[PDB]
Amino acid sequence: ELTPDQQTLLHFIMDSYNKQRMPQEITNKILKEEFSAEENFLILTEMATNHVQVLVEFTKKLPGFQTLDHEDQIALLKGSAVEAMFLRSAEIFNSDLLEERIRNSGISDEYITPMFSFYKSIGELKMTQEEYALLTAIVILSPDRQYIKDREAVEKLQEPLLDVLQKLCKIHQPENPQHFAELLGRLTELRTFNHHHAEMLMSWRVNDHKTPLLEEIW
Amino acid sequence: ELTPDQQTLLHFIMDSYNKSAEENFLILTEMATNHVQVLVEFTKKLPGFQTLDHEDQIALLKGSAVEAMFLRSAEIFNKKLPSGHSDLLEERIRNSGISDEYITPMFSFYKSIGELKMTQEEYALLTAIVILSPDRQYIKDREAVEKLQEPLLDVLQKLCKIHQPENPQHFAELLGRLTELRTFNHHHAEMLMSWRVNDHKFTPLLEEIW
Ligand SMILES: CN(C)c1cc(Cl)c(C(=O)N(Cc2ccccc2)c2ccc(O)c(C(C)(C)C)c2)c(Cl)c1
Ligand SMILES: CN(C)c1cc(Cl)c(C(=O)N(Cc2ccccc2)c2ccc(O)c(C(C)(C)C)c2)c(Cl)c1
Repeated sequence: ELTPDQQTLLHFIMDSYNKQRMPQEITNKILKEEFSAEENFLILTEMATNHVQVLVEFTKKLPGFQTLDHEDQIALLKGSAVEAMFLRSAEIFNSDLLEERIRNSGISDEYITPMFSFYKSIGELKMTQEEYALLTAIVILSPDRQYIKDREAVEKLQEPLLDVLQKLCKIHQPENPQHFAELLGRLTELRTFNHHHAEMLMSWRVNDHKTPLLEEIW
Repeated sequence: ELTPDQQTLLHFIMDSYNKSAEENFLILTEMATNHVQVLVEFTKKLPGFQTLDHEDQIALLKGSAVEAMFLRSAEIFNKKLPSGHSDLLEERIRNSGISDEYITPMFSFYKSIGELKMTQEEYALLTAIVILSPDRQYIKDREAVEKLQEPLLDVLQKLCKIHQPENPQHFAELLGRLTELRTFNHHHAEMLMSWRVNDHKFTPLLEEIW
């Protein structure tokens, strides 16, 4: 069912979605480091710091994103970043040590409980990598973010991706005509989450340089 | 009373020296992040430091960093910034999730060294003297380090006689504060020393440089 052009759109979304790569140093810390509230927080925030970078990269490569007005590009990424990070974080769980660090990191259950139920609801959907990648592009190119001067130009970028995802939900899950709707339902659900804690964190950058002090590069 | 050569040393050292709970924790670790960088640049400028063998340079800075950081935190804390009378930094510390285990001795040390009415020159010389401690683990040439440390102790002991001649205890009190820092538990600070925290809140996310 995909067209050649639909195949190519999908191809370039997958290459840029892959190429995401979490340094082994970060993933090794999860098992090996001390478990204490401060170390746990610094490890989760270092991972999230890697995710923001990957997210911003992925956004800049999205098909047509660079064609948009520069002030609207800023506003689109500002509006979408929290929900896109939430979606990313789910992929990381779907790790038993990672959860125990999250549950003793000083972060309030106010924010941990909704996220963990969200992860379960995502695992139930049996999402392919192709489906994560498309849904991430879709949440990012949302034409209704605040502060967008030209909503129709963002609609033009989003709509081809919505078409491709819908065709993929038909092919891969013919017995479930409600698969596509249920994917979009997860994005609807993220918009209802409390974004305030994530917005407070979104500008912070945490990196472990545990290289001799004397040889460190600033 | 300082010799011309001692004045040359002092002015050089001074020129080199003059270069929610989660949210409070990030702010404090960002400040400390800046302090490590300053401390490392100051160390590289110490007279003679670059002439030491490379492994002894690494050993000195590694073995002395915690103490030098604690001394820098005392200098900042007692300045009560930005006003000279603000309790903001103390309030952030008390609500940052850091345990009383680590806060209590730091506060006790800030009060103790605060009563000595430290000058910047005293801080700069005491930092240099901490870093050039010849007795650290893993130093091969202890005698060369001791030779670098000695003229700084000499300048500092003179500065104490010049500026506090009625308080002959003053140099001894400075050395006793260094023994306190050496004896404090370093485990928490060693855990934090390699972490680097910065708030990139001045650009939109799209324009941030990675
Ligand atoms: C840029 N920084 C330092 C951020 C830190 C966090 Cl915790 C978050 C954040 O709120 N979360 C959501 C979350 C998930 C699980 C429990 C509490 C909060 C976030 C976003 C991406 C992530 O990879 C993670 C981790 C915990 C899975 C690393 C967390 C974000 Cl958005 C940014
Ligand atoms: C490189 N990083 C992120 C460090 C963080 C801290 Cl809290 C510390 C640290 O242990 N202290 C000591 C301390 C002071 C007050 C309460 C608890 C612990 C440290 C070192 C330099 C500092 O500037 C600070 C602050 C609290 C004054 C920012 C703290 C160190 Cl050494 C390094």
